[PDB]
Amino acid sequence: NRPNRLIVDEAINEDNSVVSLSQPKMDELQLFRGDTVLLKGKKRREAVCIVLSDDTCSDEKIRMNRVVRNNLRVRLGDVISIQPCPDVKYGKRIHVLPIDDTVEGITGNLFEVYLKPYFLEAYRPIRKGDIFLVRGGMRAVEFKVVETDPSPYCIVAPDTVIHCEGEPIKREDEEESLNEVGYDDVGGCRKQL
Amino acid sequence: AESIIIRVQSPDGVKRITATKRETAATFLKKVAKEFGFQNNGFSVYINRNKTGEITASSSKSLHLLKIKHGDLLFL
Repeated sequence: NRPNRLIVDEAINEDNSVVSLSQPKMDELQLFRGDTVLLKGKKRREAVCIVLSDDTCSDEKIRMNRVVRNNLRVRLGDVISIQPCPDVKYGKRIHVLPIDDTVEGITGNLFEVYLKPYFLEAYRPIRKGDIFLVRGGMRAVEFKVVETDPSPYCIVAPDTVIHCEGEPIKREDEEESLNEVGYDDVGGCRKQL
Repeated sequence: AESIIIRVQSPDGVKRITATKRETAATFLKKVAKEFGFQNNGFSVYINRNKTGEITASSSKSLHLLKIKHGDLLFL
């Protein structure tokens, strides 16, 4: 019934660009270690992430973070399609912009402070229209990928000069804020959920 | 079944390199020595990110210590 189709579930890893799958399933799909897999969701939108082996993962389920899930337009109990990328390319152009609500009260240069350390030596896959959260930088800032050199997705090339215009963008209605209180905002209470 | 679809992360892109079912580092070093024209005593094999950390800070052993999988992606 197509082994590339699995039911999306929650992930134990808070990695915004990583998914978890069972070893047996990884063998069925012929996946390597840090391979770049393409996840096709709903509304004809696909996302790219790295697959990790997890024993806590079912045989018909795939674990992923909230960001990728929402950006895949899928919800809990939905089915997505996973396929290893046979041909990928480096982003010879990176156009990212900060959100208007995430720049309230601040001013100056965010390029050399945020839109650089998250790209340099990062080597992460991104798609046009994806939103990533920078937690490793004092404050958790949300950044949206406007576009890249290769459409509609590519891998972050640290050798490429990232370009961030000095004009914040507005947030869409279907795009929630990572400042929202999720399950990761609850501590201690595990079995209470 | 086993499928050798290993891909290498090059500055241009991540494509499927010409690899066989079995081959050693010397075999791969010889490939890049002709394809890219690199030298066996220059080309360094890395299977992880942290490109900036590769500068001196990366003194790890690419031997059985790190444990390379059958198709580990080379982050270049």
